[PDB]
Amino acid sequence: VEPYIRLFEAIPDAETELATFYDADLDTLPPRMFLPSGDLYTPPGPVRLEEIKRKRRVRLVKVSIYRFEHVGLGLAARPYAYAYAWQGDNGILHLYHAPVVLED
Amino acid sequence: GPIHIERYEIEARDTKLGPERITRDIPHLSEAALRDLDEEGVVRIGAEVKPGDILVGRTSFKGESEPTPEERLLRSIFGEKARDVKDTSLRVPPGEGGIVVRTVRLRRGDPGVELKPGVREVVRVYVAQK
Repeated sequence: VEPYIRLFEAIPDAETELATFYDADLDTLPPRMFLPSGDLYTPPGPVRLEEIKRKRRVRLVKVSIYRFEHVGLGLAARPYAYAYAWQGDNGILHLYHAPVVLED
Repeated sequence: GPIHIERYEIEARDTKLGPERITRDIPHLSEAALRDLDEEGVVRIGAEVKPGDILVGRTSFKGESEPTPEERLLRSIFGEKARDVKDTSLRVPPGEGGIVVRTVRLRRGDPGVELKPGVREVVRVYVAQK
């Protein structure tokens, strides 16, 4: 986490209005996500975001990546991966690294 | 030896497809490509820019026949927020470049500001050429 706070806070600041960010959820379509190379990352399900820091027009988030499964208890959204990212005012997620896939 | 200072300019305007916007939040760009941009998407003073590098980030909505069929369905189903913007940024032209020495940004509706009809905002970047 800390090196990602470092990268994020190094974004140069500017006097502007605060943006309202897109709080994506299990209920909503995940926004487009991109790896640090610029490649599109396609999640296997929806995401949830946890804000860590914010500036005016960008924020730092922890992105939790879910997948749906039909286990014993019926349909479940279950954690699949995570990545730190910055999000901008179009709601787009810019990943700092390829998502870490969570072991069962 | 006189120093050569170029004036680069980009406007974000209202459009039938929806507003263009100056921003850092641009799809399909690597971290490196976004490295020298402030949080508004405007390149930072003191930066070295080379041909193809971004001076001012901009996104626009896509034309009608651009999205895939599945992407047309998603819009109809989930609403107008389910639309993909595209990268329409101001880039350094071939054969040019240097050091950013000044930026200017103006917004429609600010006190004293008068922009062309349709223009929501305008940004200028000054680069001392090398």
